[PDB]
Amino acid sequence: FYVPAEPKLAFVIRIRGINGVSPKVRKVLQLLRLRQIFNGTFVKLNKASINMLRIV
Amino acid sequence: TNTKGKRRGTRYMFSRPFRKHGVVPLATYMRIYKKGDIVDIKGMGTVQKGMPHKCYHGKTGRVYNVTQHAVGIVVNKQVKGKILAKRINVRIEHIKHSKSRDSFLKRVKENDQKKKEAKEKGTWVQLKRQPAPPREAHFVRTNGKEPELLEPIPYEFMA
Amino acid sequence: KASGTLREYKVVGRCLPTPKCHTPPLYRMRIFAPNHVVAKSRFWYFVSQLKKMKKSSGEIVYCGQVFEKSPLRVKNFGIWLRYDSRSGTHNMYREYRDLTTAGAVTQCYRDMGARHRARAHSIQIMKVEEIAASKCRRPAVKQFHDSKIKFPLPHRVLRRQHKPRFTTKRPNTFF
RNA sequence: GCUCUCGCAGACCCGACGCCCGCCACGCAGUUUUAUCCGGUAAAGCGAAUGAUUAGAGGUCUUGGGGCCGAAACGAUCUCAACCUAUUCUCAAACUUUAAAUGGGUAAGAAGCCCGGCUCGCUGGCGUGGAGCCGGGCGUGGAAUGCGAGUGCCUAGUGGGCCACUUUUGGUAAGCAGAACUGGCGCUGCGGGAUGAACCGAACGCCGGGUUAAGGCGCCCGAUGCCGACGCUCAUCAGACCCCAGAAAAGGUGUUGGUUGAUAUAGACAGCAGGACGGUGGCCAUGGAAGUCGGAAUCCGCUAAGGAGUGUGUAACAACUCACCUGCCGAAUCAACUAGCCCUGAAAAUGGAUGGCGCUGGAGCGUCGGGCCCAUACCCGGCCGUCGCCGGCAGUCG
RNA sequence: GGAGCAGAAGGGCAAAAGCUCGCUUGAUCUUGAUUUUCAGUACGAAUACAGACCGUGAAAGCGGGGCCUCACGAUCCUUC
RNA sequence: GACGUCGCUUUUUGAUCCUUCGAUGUCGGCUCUUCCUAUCAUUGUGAAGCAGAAUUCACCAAGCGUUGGAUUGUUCACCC
RNA sequence: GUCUACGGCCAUACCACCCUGAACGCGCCCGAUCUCGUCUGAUCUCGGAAGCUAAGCAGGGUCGGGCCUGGUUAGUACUUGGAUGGGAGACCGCCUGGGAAUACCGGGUGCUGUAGGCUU
Ligand SMILES: [Mg+2]
Ligand SMILES: [Mg+2]
Ligand SMILES: [Mg+2]
Ligand SMILES: [Mg+2]
Ligand SMILES: [Mg+2]
Ligand SMILES: [Mg+2]
Ligand SMILES: [Mg+2]
Ligand SMILES: [Mg+2]
Ligand SMILES: [Mg+2]
Ligand SMILES: [Mg+2]
Ligand SMILES: [Mg+2]
Ligand SMILES: [Mg+2]
Ligand SMILES: [Mg+2]
Ligand SMILES: [Mg+2]
Ligand SMILES: [Mg+2]
Ligand SMILES: [Mg+2]
Ligand SMILES: [Mg+2]
Ligand SMILES: [Mg+2]
Ligand SMILES: [Mg+2]
Ligand SMILES: [Mg+2]
Ligand SMILES: [Mg+2]
Ligand SMILES: [Mg+2]
Ligand SMILES: [Mg+2]
Ligand SMILES: [Mg+2]
Ligand SMILES: [Mg+2]
Ligand SMILES: [Mg+2]
Ligand SMILES: [Mg+2]
Ligand SMILES: [Mg+2]
Ligand SMILES: [Mg+2]
Ligand SMILES: [Mg+2]
Repeated sequence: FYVPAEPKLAFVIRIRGINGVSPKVRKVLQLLRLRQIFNGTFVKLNKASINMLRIV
Repeated sequence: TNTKGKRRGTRYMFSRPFRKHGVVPLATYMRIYKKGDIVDIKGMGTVQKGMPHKCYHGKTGRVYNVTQHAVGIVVNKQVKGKILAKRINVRIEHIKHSKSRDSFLKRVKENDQKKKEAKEKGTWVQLKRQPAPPREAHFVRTNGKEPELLEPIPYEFMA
Repeated sequence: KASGTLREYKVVGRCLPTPKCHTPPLYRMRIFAPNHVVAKSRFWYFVSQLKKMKKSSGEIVYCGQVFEKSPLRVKNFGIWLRYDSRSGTHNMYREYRDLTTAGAVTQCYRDMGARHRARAHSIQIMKVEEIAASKCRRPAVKQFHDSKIKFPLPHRVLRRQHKPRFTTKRPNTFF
């Protein structure tokens, strides 16, 4: 079996609005620069980034 | 409701561990503390003199003052909406050092020796640390044998 | 887990190679899922219930769709499943007639939702295999086990009830 | 307001023009990562301490009762005890060996590193130790991601709150009372929930186009007027969508699926039927058996198979004749569970409410597909203002 | 340690912090710092020091009240 | 229908304090209408430890009726 | 290979019972003149050296008890975050992550610092 490399690039899209958001989720989303709905960006995948995606 | 006594709620934290009572071991007394280093605050309950408050139990500060039996520590405490640096006199049975700062200092010295060897030998080497990269494509040998077929079990009621 | 029409995947995975066992064993499941992302999720679910293994300390070494081997021959399928009602959980054995294994499993999902109000997150498919005609138990399949089978289509309900919407002649149901 | 930071780019020009390679600001953060401590809740435990608590078993001592023939060394050893030992059932907000998840703190460098020298009245076997000071050299700026920060004065209003997920105290409970955490409402319109401070979606300058969320798409009412898919369900109170606006224990040979067991060509099941019974009713009991009776009982029948009957309402010889098969009938049947929908359980006061009309090859329930509908949300465009760039123009220099 | 440590409870404690003797008055005189409640105000309580004068012990040391968590009180006036 | 256990109702009394204190006339009777059904009678039935008569338990059922007095302000009550 | 003296971590070191101990040592042991303490030279203090490993102590043993460390229990119990999930509720399933503790079954049973001895 050939296990390929798990990817280093992700595209993230904020898909929920800004009403009634937890503060930790709020801080992680604005560290991801997702301040609006449908507001995607590129992230580089490692442990720290994957855990804050798991948060939001 | 409740009292504002100085040891309210400290039934378990100021107690001793199980089968750990009695005489305090003497290495805790013969540690040394220079002013500037990072110490953990725990606060055992065999010694009642100089013991820290329950808000400072389980905290971490730096030493600013050394006396005969105690140490002045600068600790961050969070009052309602601000963090402020309190100065507490705590005894050496209640404190111990910080391996986090110890680990940082030994990787500082490792960085310095590594930069010296790189400069003398004429290379460029990595000094920072990077957060756990992805997982570097690879082959998985089956060693000829077929992978075992797993299958969910039926339901039986035991307990 | 929602649905659609299902595909069968084989998902092979293993624990991560620690420097204690440099070659951990591989495990393989057949998993009926809408797509391969759901397939990998259901793999980690099932293998975490069976073995002490989680998605963090493990990897998928293969996840690939099993195509139907003979998608032009009508087969009988026996499904061994477990599910849970509003009360406790039950084992169950169903039989279907289909061309594809994933088609019969999809048939089983819609049938369990119809007859027992059971949801797909409640259902766990634990075995699916191809039964011949002489080994079936259910009369709804054994009645189709006949070489000279013959029946009409008795009461043909009109379907284009809106083309036209207003006609002058009443429809006919005998054909 | 102030103190700083990034820097403005070289008329139109055009990333750059210094010293093999290399470097691209600082600090900060309702965030992660890497290290490193902290904790006693959830769970668990009681053949671990403290308390609580169920049941047997085994042993030999004793202010155990006592134990029948032992006063006589209870000649004795037994019945019971206590007690001990090994087990066993079940618990703890104010118990606990163990012990999470989520969490709290600290660290992740130039205020750092490493060389010399000097001062000390502190410390001292010592040139000590510790602290301070003066010089010098080291930049790969020593995890990720994001971001301009610091700092002072003056200051209004408020100090009745309320609701929701989860946790949680009192209370039978409450649209009750009281806490924790986050979000909301208050202070907030808009799409959906028929209707509604708080639910679900989404937060709003004035407009055009496009597309969506939550929610829908028989008609009211925009959208399924799809030749939509597979089933389930008939209700003489059907059912019909977060909060939410109404039901349980218990049942059903209503129908649908399933689990487990059993019987059957040495012929099932149901019906057409023959011997289908006997001393011994031995025993039991004559207030009851030479069949069928509250009690303990229970055999052999001289039998193709027959009781101490479940058959014939009995003290009765009543006595018809079922149980057991062989001849027809010739292939599947029976039982106990289980859970879907429906039904029973199911009674209130003006006439009434899946929102209404109605709907039953669904306009119901479950699992799904393709379309489609539209919010003040998102995209593109226009216009208005605010903020920022401390942006550009004094070169009107044909 | 299932005892005791003045008392409520919790923690702590064994050649102890318990019990018994011996000697004493660190329960004294002073300035500041800190913690606790906290507005980072005060009181109360407490913790590290520093400067005297002492106690005890062979000594290192320990001691400015009670093993720790409670046991207490501004201005004005009076009194020493 | 004991030991248990599941409900309904708002004709009891509590619990609560949401509305009303710049005012919703506060007990009972009299009068008069309408509704409910958890049916006392009457219509049609089923059951009985229903022979008849009387009665009891259920079902469809609220169409129709459910009185005159003594005492008490009484609602309730008790008697003729 | 060990031991004394002082220790550090403080049971893998404890507890119960059994076996072995060369040489130095550590003890047991002999005594009360002095020092010093007792009701008692038993303890404490002092002065010794005839005998001894009996005991302490050390090492080893025990299908040992405890303790330590793994496995199992178990991806179970519990839990972060999510849903216009289910169910009349009580509660339960799923998605995303984390993840225990008995019973039961293994293995182990003191390491080590400074100074000074003995062991041909
Ligand atoms: Mg919302
Ligand atoms: Mg309280
Ligand atoms: Mg209290
Ligand atoms: Mg004190
Ligand atoms: Mg607690
Ligand atoms: Mg618990
Ligand atoms: Mg116990
Ligand atoms: Mg007010
Ligand atoms: Mg409340
Ligand atoms: Mg207001
Ligand atoms: Mg606001
Ligand atoms: Mg709003
Ligand atoms: Mg609306
Ligand atoms: Mg509604
Ligand atoms: Mg528009
Ligand atoms: Mg509508
Ligand atoms: Mg329309
Ligand atoms: Mg009903
Ligand atoms: Mg002294
Ligand atoms: Mg002093
Ligand atoms: Mg009121
Ligand atoms: Mg209130
Ligand atoms: Mg009023
Ligand atoms: Mg009014
Ligand atoms: Mg009026
Ligand atoms: Mg009025
Ligand atoms: Mg009725
Ligand atoms: Mg009339
Ligand atoms: Mg053992
Ligand atoms: Mg999980």
